[PDB]
Amino acid sequence: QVPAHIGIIMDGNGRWAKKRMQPRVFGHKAGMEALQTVTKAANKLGVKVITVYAFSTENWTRPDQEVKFIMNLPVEFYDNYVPELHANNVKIQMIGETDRLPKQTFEALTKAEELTKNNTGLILNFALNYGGRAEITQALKLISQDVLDAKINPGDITEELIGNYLFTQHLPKDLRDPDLIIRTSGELRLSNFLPWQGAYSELYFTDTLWPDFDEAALQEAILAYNRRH
Amino acid sequence: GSMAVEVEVPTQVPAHIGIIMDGNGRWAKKRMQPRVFGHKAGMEALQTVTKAANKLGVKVITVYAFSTENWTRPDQEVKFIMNLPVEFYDNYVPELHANNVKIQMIGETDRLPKQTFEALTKAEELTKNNTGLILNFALNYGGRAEITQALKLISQDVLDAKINPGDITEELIGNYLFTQHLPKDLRDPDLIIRTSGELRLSNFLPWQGAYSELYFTDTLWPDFDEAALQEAILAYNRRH
Ligand SMILES: Cc1onc(-c2ccccc2Cl)c1C(=O)Nc1ccc(C(C)C)cc1
Ligand SMILES: Cc1onc(-c2ccccc2Cl)c1C(=O)Nc1ccc(C(C)C)cc1
Repeated sequence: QVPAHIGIIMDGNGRWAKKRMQPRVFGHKAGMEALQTVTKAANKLGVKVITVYAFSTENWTRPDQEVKFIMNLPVEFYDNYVPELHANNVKIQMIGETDRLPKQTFEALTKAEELTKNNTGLILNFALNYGGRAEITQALKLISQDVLDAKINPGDITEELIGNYLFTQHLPKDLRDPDLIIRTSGELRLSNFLPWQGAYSELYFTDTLWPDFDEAALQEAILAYNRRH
Repeated sequence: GSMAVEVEVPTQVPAHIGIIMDGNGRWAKKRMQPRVFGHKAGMEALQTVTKAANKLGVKVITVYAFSTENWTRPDQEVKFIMNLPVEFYDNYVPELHANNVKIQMIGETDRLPKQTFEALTKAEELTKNNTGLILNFALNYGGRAEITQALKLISQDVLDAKINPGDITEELIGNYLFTQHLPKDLRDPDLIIRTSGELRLSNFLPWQGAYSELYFTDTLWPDFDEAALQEAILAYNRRH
């Protein structure tokens, strides 16, 4: 009675900070608290995957001081969240052009992956330096190279093959596509998040800002989802 | 205690609108009519919306007329749907042409019945010089299948040394999608409307619609009129 894979666009961190007379960066720290709550609660509820839109390709255009702060969050606050998620049997993974992340950020995410790699509970999947069209492009580029290198023929080119070349290929086969996509902070649009995988997803929009998105809010999103069927 | 006064307010009209025309069958069944009666009523709604959007300054309307999954519906229902542009051509096309509307289609349109394809081709050829709104029918269309065929064509061009794999970019992919014949700055919908209360993605323009505004209404497609389109444009204006 729960969606197996939930995609989340965690909007409203800056707006939340602003409403509280705090610098925008504080909102992103508060967003980590909300994700911790949602990840733990979704794991208890039976959700298999959460893919979060943690950092888009367009987020690099934000002020340098803001990007640096955001990139430092898994580095500085690793001990505050990761051991607890691991104790909760949560598996941490990432998708995106993650090689372009600062050395320390990549190291912090890799350390968290390696720690939780044997965990059998919910997969918390971070979309980092991620863009949907860029993901499809790199898949379509690789398939072309494989075709040119005779590893596959052009008759092998199918929707199923494309799915195996997307960043989501490492998720179990039946769990690659989100059943539900949640978007907070009232924006009614996808912003290049999982365009291929989310082509049939149910969509849930809330005016609730991401740092305020808790267990009760996730239970509402799940309740609405089950009412769609 | 209030007074009715008109105000001059600047509103941005979306250049390209995508529409998933859901609720034809629900509309007909509600009126104790067979589902097929609803699809005929859907033609009336599209005529109203197309003419009104053309006057409003909308450049493109891409409608989800027939998906790849719609072939699974009962044979007599599919046959009736396929016959609509064949039998009712004179009822809509000359009027759209008189309104300077350009008719186009996207999808695996070679798989359409001979008569259907002929009726759509006749409408394309008639309106090909028209400079107003482009009414673009997505027929035998699936988003993932569209992306797949674009790769099938791209890999073959790499193999034939027409392009190298380093030429593979987002811009190139856009030139291989079914929407390639729309002017380059108009290929992507600015707004996607979905009627009949479903809040879901249905494999409609996944690449092109990646940044679109989304508008959902409980209004059934045959009941979607000018006032309803104006509300959707109104909603689009109040976004980020
Ligand atoms: C909540 C939460 O639970 N665990 C993490 C985590 C995951 C991997 C490494 C370190 C941490 Cl703190 C985590 C979290 O919010 N991580 C996070 C925070 C910010 C970013 C930036 C790089 C966009 C990336 C990951
Ligand atoms: C409104 C409207 O205005 N003109 C058409 C039209 C467009 C092309 C050919 C013939 C017609 Cl009647 C039209 C319309 O509803 N066309 C239509 C209706 C149904 C179908 C089926 C095959 C899905 C395909 C096209």
